[PDB]
Amino acid sequence: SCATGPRNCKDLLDRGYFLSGWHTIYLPDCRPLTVLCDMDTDGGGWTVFQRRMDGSVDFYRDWAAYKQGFGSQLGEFWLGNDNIHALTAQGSSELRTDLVDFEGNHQFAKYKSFKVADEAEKYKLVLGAFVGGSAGNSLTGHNNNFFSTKDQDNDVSSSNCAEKFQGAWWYADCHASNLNGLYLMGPHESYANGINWYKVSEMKVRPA
Ligand SMILES: [Ca+2]
Repeated sequence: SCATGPRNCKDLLDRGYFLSGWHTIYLPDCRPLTVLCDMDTDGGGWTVFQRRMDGSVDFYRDWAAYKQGFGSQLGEFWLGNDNIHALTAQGSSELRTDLVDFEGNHQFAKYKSFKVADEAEKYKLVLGAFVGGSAGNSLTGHNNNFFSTKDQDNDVSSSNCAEKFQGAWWYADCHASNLNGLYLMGPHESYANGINWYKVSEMKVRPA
């Protein structure tokens, strides 16, 4: 039960769960949640809240969908903004992004602290300093921005960033598209495949 169950993937690693995969954790209000643990990357104990790999799941979804979460444990998913808030509520948390391009090259980015506020604060992003990574720093000008979806424009642009990129994100100005954008499905031989920060994305969190 909640009293003796784990709170996140770090707890699970401590209890001797050394393989990546889906496990039950208990949120701070004791709601059980099935989450994806990354037990291999950068010491392990990461809870994965976004994963894309093939563009099979539609990410151009409304506020309610992003709030609750959507997709498949067997594939691509967004864990849900209520859930991401719950995971980053207690204590301090670190963010990691892992990316794979179409030629098999692995890249990454790491951030000191990562919090998303509750729905009353439009799931505002509270992001710490870029700690480093080969993928580069793309979430630099995103700190303090509200979350935006197609039906809820909370950006600081005259346009609807979510519509214009076709995905939901903590948009400010929208000069480029993000990890939740269109997953291009063009000829296998061309550049017009994947997403921008390109074949694979994973966003994940761990106690700092
Ligand atoms: Ca706008």
